[PDB]
Amino acid sequence: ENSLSTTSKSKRQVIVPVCMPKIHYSPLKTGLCYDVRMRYHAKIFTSY
Amino acid sequence: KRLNETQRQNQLDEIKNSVGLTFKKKQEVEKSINDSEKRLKHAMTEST
Repeated sequence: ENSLSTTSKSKRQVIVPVCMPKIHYSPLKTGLCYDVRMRYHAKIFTSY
Repeated sequence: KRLNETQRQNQLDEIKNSVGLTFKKKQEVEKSINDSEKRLKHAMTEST
């Protein structure tokens, strides 16, 4: 369609090589603490 | 050990729930048996 139509019939040269993404947040997961042994402590219903 | 632990802890939970349930049902039938006894008193005055 367009005549702007970039004509370059050659192999290009690598300009910026692929690197590991420089992000400090979220390749990790979320920490979660759980234990049935903190359901441990129970009351003694004594009044009635 | 935590398998058996969590089974016993859910068991304990269901137990406490059930004690609530039985005392609840008993506490509600108290007023019923009280009114029933009052109509019985009325019925005995009727007999007399």
